Amino acid sequence: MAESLRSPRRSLYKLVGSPPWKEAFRQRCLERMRNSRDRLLNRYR
Amino acid sequence: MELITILEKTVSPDRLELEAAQKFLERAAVENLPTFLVELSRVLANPGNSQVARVAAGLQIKNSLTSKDPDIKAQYQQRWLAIDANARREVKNYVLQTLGTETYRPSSASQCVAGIACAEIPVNQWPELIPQLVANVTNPNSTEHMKESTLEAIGYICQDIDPEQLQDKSNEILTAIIQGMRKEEPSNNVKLAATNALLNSLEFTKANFDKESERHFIMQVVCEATQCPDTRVRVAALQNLVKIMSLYYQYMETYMGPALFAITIEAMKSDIDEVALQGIEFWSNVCDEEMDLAIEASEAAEQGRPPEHTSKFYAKGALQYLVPILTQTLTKQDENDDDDDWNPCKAAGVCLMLLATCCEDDIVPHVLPFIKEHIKNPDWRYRDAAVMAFGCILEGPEPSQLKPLVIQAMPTLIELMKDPSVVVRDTAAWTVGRICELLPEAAINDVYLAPLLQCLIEGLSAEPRVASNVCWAFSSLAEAAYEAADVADDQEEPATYCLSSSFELIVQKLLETTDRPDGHQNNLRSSAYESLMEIVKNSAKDCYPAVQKTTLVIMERLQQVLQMESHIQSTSDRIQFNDLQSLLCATLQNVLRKVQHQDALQISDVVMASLLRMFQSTAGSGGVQEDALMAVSTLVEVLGGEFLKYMEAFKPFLGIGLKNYAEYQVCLAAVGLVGDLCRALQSNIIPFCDEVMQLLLENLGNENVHRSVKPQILSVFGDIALAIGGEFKKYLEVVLNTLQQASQAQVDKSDYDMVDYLNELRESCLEAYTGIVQGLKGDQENVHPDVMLVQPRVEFILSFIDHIAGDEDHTDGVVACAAGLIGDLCTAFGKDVLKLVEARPMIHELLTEGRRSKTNKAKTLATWATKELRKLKNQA
Repeated sequence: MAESLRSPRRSLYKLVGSPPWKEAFRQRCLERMRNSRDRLLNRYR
Repeated sequence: MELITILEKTVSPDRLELEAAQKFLERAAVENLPTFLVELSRVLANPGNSQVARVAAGLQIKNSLTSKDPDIKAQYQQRWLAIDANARREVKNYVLQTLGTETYRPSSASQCVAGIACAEIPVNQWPELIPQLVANVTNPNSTEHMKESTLEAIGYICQDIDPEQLQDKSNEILTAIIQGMRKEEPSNNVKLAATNALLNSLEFTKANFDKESERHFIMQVVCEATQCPDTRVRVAALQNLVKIMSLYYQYMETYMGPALFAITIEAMKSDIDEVALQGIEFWSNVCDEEMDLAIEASEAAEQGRPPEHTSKFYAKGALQYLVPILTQTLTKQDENDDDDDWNPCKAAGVCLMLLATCCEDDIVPHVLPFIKEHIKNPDWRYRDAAVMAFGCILEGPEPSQLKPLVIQAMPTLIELMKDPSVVVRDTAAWTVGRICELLPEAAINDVYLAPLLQCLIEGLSAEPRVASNVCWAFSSLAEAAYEAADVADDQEEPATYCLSSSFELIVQKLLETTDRPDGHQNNLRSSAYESLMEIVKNSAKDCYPAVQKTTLVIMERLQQVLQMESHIQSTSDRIQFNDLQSLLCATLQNVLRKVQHQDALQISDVVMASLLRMFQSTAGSGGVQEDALMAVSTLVEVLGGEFLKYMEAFKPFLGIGLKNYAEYQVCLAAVGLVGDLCRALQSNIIPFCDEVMQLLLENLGNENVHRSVKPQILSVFGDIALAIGGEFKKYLEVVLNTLQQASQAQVDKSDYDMVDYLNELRESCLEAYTGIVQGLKGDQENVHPDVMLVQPRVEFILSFIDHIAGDEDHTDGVVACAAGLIGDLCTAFGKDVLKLVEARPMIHELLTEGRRSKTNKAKTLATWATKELRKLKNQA
């Protein structure tokens, strides 16, 4: 379904195709924080 | 340099003498720009000026008015402009014969004249350069030196200045340049120069292409320029057919078929590398454009409006001519190569990969027989071609059709991974990695999973070229096995795991491969550590003792780095040890989050000690503190209320982190730690919260932080209000006014990035208010009397949410947060909010549409809000 990115032809060859892990950690921590906040908010119902 | 000096260069050229004479240049001549062009403008017109001296003059002239940074020489342009009472008008008399003189190269004099002319054109007070150049394109003598130097100067001018400037005489320049584009000139180099100049003039010629009268002749001339004997004008002509394609796709239907089709196919069929490479580039660009057009058409269909750019499907129209010649190109693999030069076969591979995505499922019939037949050829060239091509077509067609091929080709690939050649094994590893990464259902079958795992673990000890793929082949496979768990009834964890029996051996082999003496090749060590993190992340309920052993080993490795962290000799030491420490901290976090609650107690002390000792680092640097802050942000959550003992020593380092606004990366991590993560201390942070609130207010005052810090601060305010609950007095008046003032900020619709940024600010303030109200009310059934201090503010909150509801560029989440903020006001008071709401029914739109929202959070919050409201209005 398309997706990905149109990288220049130089780096498009034999690529690993993995996003940097450091930026993924921040998004994961944000999702964890949101889930924990929702789970704590559920305690009043 | 000077007229006196340049004649000395003609007699005795040198290297040190020229540098010695150049010392006075920047002292006097650069400052004394007036009456300095005059001496340089009386030498290189003379045929007696030798090449070696004229080049040594042109180089220094070009250095004087060209630079890597434009503005520092735009100052020189301004200084030159004030002298135009003589400037450029005296050198008019010089350039007319400086061209095309002495040795048969432009001698960089044309590059100097390009400086003057690109300096003039921003002011456009002296257009007379245009006739000065175009006069000698149709001149009776037309000596090749003059014509070629003139067209080279025209190219320089077209490629140097901002494209918008040259539109004043575009039509004349276009009419002139095509005159030199004809083969009728006996000189070959003039054709080269004319073709080069046209390439750079395409930037601003838009007004000419947009009407057919000239464009038909232009396309005829350009296409006929491809049927030429010289290699340089062939490659340049094809290089001008490309980047014409990308710029003017819309008009191509009259030219592509009759003219471009045959020449581009013959180009791809060319034996010499250059022409085939240019043809590959052309047909890659056309399918890139068709992919973008398909994306736009899909967007238009989603919106329901007809597309504004109908596609012609050039790439999809012709496949039977493309695939066979493409595959045959892969057979011409260089036996020995550095794997860095852009060989034609690599371009063919990437072109076929793009073709797979653009053509989708129609590529399979044309490429399948080659893959099936040449896979077992005794010639290693054809085996490499068959394996390399098969891995390129994985994207595109749906997995349903591609499944049987993978199923019946898997046995071949495993035995293909061992081969006397090396490139065959490399491409087999690449193919199997992409197969397991893109088609999990094909690699999850147990018919060959055990041989596959055995071959992978045996190959993990091979060269880095294949090891770097075996890592990231283990990943996206462990995750698929975790997702495909045989039973996942409870949300906690899968009870069993397809890799369970081999899991401990996999972990041991990964640990052994991590510390290989060749881990830096192809970033093998980082890939291995990432694969290990993904392995630990998706661990089963079973195999926990393997995680325990991994914890012990990784803790041994974590403290081991602390010695070389000090024993630094070079910047590369810092680079490597920073990367190693970051990976170690990430793996320690990921492995701590998995172990049992009881097991973390015996390790928490050493973990915290090592973390605090590492936190000193370089006395402060964004590359180190972030990892420690994330690690603590995980330890405090996993450990729970026992963190009280460690807090006393840690809090001054947290007070260092909070004030690090010069590096926003540390700031957001520290704020997140201060938030719900440190909130686990419950009603014990009260002694510590005062300086925390002070520092947060200071971070709210200083307007130097990144734009994303503010929502986190508001969320921390809300979490603190929830945590403390009944002792926010003497603090609420300090933050309520700040958030009130902040919330009224506005930004227009010129960029949707600002739209969703404002949306985040809105929701962060909304949830801060929800947290404040919940904390003030408390968990008691009765309402605490201290909540009366927020009563006079409620109508502003309702007006704020109504102002949110006035705009319609919503997204998910804000509606749920609004429902949450409205669903507790009724519980707080229950007698007045029932008559503030009904005066402005706009929130009923949010409530009623929330019942049908596309996310669970919004649906649940809107249902709860509607039930809360309806059960209070009935009492009337």
